[PDB]
Amino acid sequence: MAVKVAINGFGRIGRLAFRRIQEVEGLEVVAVNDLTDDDMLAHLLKYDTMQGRFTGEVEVVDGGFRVNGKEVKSFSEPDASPWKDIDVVLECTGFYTDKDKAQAHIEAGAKKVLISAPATGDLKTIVFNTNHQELDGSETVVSGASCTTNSLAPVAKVLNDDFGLVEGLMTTIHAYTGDQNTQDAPHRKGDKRRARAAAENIIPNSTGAAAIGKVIPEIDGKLDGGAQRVPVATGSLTELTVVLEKQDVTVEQVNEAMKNASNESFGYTEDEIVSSDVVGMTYGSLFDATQTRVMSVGQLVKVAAWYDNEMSYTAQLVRTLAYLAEL
Amino acid sequence: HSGMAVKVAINGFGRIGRLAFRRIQEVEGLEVVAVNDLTDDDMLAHLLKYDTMQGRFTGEVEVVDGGFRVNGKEVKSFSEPDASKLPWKDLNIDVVLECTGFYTDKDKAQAHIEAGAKKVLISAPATGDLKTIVFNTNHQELDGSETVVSGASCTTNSLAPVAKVLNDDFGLVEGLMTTIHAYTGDQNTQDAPHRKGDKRRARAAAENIIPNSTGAAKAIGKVIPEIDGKLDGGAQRVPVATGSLTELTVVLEKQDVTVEQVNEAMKNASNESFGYTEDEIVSSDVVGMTYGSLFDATQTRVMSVGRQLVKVAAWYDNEMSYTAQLVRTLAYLAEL
Amino acid sequence: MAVKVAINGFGRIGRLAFRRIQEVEGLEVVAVNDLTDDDMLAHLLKYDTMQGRFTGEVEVVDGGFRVNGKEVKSFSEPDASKLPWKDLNIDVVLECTGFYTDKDKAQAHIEAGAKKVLISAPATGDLKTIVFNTNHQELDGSETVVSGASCTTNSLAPVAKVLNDDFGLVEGLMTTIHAYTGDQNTQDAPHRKGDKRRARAAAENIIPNSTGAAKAIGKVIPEIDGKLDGGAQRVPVATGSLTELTVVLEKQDVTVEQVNEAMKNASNESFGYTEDEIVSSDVVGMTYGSLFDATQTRVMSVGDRQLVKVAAWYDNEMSYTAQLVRTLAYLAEL
Amino acid sequence: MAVKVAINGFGRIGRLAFRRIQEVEGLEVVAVNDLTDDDMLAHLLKYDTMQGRFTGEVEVVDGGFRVNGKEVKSFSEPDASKLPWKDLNIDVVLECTGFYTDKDKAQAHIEAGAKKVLISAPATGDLKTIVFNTNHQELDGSETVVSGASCTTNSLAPVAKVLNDDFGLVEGLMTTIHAYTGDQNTQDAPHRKGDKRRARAAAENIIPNSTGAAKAIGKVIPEIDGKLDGGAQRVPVATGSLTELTVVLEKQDVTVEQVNEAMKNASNESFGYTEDEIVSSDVVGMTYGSLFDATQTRVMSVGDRQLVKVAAWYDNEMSYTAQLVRTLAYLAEL
Repeated sequence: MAVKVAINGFGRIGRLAFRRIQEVEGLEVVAVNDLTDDDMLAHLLKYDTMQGRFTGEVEVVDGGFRVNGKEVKSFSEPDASPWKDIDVVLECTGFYTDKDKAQAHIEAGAKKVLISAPATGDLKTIVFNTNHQELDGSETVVSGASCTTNSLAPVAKVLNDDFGLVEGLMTTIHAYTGDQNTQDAPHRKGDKRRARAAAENIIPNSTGAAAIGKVIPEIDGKLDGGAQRVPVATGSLTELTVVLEKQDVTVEQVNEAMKNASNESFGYTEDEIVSSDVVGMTYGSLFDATQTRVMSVGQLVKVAAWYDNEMSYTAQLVRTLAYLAEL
Repeated sequence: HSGMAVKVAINGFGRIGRLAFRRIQEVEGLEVVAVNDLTDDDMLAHLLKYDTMQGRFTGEVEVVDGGFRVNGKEVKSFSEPDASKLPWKDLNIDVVLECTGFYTDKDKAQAHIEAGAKKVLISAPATGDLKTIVFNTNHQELDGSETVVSGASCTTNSLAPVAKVLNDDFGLVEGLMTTIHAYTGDQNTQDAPHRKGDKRRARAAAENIIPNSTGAAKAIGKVIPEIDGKLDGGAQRVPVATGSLTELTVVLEKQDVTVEQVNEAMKNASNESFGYTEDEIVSSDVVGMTYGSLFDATQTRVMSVGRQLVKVAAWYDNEMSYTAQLVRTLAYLAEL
Repeated sequence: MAVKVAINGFGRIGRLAFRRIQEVEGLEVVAVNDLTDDDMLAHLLKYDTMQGRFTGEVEVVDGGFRVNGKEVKSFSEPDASKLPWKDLNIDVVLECTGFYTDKDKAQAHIEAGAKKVLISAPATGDLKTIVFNTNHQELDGSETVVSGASCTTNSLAPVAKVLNDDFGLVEGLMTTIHAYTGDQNTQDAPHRKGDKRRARAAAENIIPNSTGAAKAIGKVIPEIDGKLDGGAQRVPVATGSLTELTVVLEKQDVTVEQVNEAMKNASNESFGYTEDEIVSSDVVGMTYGSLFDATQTRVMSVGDRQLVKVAAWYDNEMSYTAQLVRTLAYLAEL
Repeated sequence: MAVKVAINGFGRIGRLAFRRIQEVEGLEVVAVNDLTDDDMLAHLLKYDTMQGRFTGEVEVVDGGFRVNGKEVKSFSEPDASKLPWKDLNIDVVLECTGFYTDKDKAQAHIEAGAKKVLISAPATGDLKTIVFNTNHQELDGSETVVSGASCTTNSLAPVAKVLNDDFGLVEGLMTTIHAYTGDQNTQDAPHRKGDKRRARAAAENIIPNSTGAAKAIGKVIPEIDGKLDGGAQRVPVATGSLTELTVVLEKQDVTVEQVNEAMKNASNESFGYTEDEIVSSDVVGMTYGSLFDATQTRVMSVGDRQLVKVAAWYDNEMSYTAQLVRTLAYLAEL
């Protein structure tokens, strides 16, 4: 009733968007596509290890399930012919990370696709409250960027706008994700590092986030970095070390600039929080003023922002979805 | 060893498959000539070389044309979902170590035989009318004419030598088991759909106590016929990457027992498969051990009720303990 | 009567009882004792790894800290006999340090000027051990020291009671698979009680452990005294625990559903029921003292007998704490 | 030439130093001081969660303490200076309690009649700070109190030395992703040493934390004094850590392989080199003080000043311990 959504892939992101959508007025879910029975889908929506119990009546039917009395239709699998009989699709499989690949939901019936991942090809990449006003309403396929990109973009925008961003290096200390292995095991993408026991290791990994030029064109090329995946099930931290144009910067100046640009996607804190404190939060990024460092030898600037790589990213995606569907 | 050798093929190069491979390198004599799994050589070689719980493989692993070389010996590798296309006939495989978890059935494992392997040893409990073997409890029920054989489970290997002693020395009336078990690779990293419809095993493995069914106690009569139907129980999966505990609480015929008699009777049954300790150890102290079961004398108590009951507990490395037992049974079984 | 509560030892139970007492009209925490500064106390009340952010204003004022405008006095006095409890008109101390778990020893608080002590753990001596909604009406209000029992005892008692009342309990064996606690060690190190197993890295081991919950169940349910035994394994989850109980019942041909139904039918503010296949993290933050899991019910033959296994989840933190504050309020009301 | 050692504080570092010393010819332990009984000490030397079983006979036979037949004396004396050092046959006391991390404070061991103290931690006052194979040749044998630096400093120093010697170091930022340690708490709970972040459940959080390693690097490598800064994130692995370093260098046109090759060319027993894509648990038990990981080198170039990123692994237990025992042996040749 206002904005109708199909979710393809009822994984961590798919389920959290479902929950998120239940708290956002004007947005509904009408269909869910995944390869598993309804009972399993209902069960995994109801119970969440990190995010807690879904408050709300879930009960299973044949062609889907009921949530608070609203039926949701359930389907199965990828490409070839499943929506002929939606306002926007949330692509969540992690297997349409490409433009012509995600050109399949279009053929299938739905107006717009919001891809819950970075994607290749000729599409806009959107971080909400950094560059959503770039959306004009004619797009068929849109990337919602990554979790790390949504943590980094508002921070990078301020640094550039206020002090001039010359260059920067990032490290993200990142919760382990579902595409990592439980035990040491062959990995599908040939990543020898993600093949390892997720909850027992510090695992170095690549990330595309630092592709920031797709969200903030004016700093394209200026950033790089990577990830270290560690044994927390959700909640992550992005450290950013930069050279700035404006050479006489102080800790409080950077902190004040961050505070001044806060909004519902970009929070600010001066408390001495740890990763589990950000679990379930709805800012896409939470700037941590306690971690700001300026390094002078006659400057390098370091900053850190927290994000729940689940709910932070999800909240941002549902915001982009809503803005995409008021189109 | 060449044409000489007892040729082992490993199907499924997971935790059990790689550990079996390591054991076989150690033991020597028999040769892993082929490995099948659906991934490239570089991944296989890397995962053999580095191991989160079990430590660095000592010895040279290098990626060559047909597969990989371990300490100069070429191992052939294949990427094949259907095991009946496997070139077992061409390589004259003697035993396929079936470790994929997808062929845990007498009939199903026959695919390997069609492909040309003489014998299959399944690294898990299996249905139907096959022999289920715990080394040093019942490996001698084998005669060398079997084509498909089960190596039982990790839990069953921890339990059987304990149960045997209780029955032989005191008479087992009835008993309850709980195994607090390390999480396994078929469990999910994050909350997601499980491959076999299991809602519990569907949950984040490293963040939950997860109730789980095990056949170990009910199917103990496959290994120890004289106590068929006398045990039951289940499992809880918990956030340790390996290392497991079996608790067993039993009623004995002798109603005049002591902690000392029980511990003494366990002690005097020790072998390579059944260890004994008197130290208050924890799960991480059994990582990498090659006993199939380690009896922990510090946990024995004699309780009364209304009725004398006896509680005992045995540690196992559900990985290396099981694997050591499997390779013992494999060595015994290439034959006749 | 807004009854005045002092909390001694502002650890996991301490802080959680504080959060619960916010939702109880006519209980107000006026003092907190722990050996640390105000800033640390206020921070740890605000942020909680497993239980989530405290909603409401916490601010460090000069003499202690303010929660939603109400001042809470703080002290860091290691010797409980020295606390200014007379001076502050304390009715009841929630004794949560783990160092006064004895009737005579908890008397120190009475010495200090407090009227009653409720100990957040099993205790020895001449006092009552109370599991709310199983035996709290043993309290007549003349008690000066009371034990709130254990987390495990609270999970087990309503289950045991139903088995006994409806089927007759002959004997029973319990295992609790238990979250690791604060008195456990981060790394291998010496342990206060001399426990060589609690000495070990808590988040890296299955750790066998003694519990009195099954043996001392006769303190809470006299009619089954001596009928249960069992132990615990501490495992690497930060909170959320399970109690398995296997028993012999004085009733023939009992089905899984018949046991399940009798549990459901006894359900109240302390005893919940579920028919979903949940896991430990699903009970984090729940306020039932025990949650019966109908999906883990089995009826097995072991040799000419039927053994019935049941399982009950508890959040060894919030479940216990909810039970404790119920008992605290009941005691206050009398 | 058979160096005799007293270990004060039989914690992680103390026990590992004990073990390490059993593999090093010419060095032996004669006394251990900690506040706990022999049985607990023997038990914790025998079994180790991360480092594995101690091979070798440990017995509390006869209410004493024996390792492979050699008796080790144990004391339970919290008053360092009340220790029997002026009796007893010592060459060096290893101070591992974390409570004497100051030149004057560590003098208690000397007043007790001791001769030399080696502190297993950073320390204040007028003493030399030593990272073996970076600045040990600064030791002349006349020092009474010496600091063995930190785990992080030992991982960082050989990396920083090569960057400076070969490329010129202008400035640099460090982050160490660090295993949690035993002074961290198991459950959110007040920390005595009131760190609001180390107060939090160690195995369930990413915990930001200060380290002196970058700022105090000038104590080990004087020519780069003031050129480095950074901090730590404590994460849920029980041991094994990583140090990332991002630097501006003097030699502007540097490449990944050049930095890598320079690192390789400086390797020795304290400083290792790897080109495999390993993870933390692969360094558990290793005896290099620092292991350079060539797979993680990054050069960032936009036509300003180049940023170079490098990472070195360390087992914050055994790496540090191996370095400490090398410094112990060396101090004891001079």
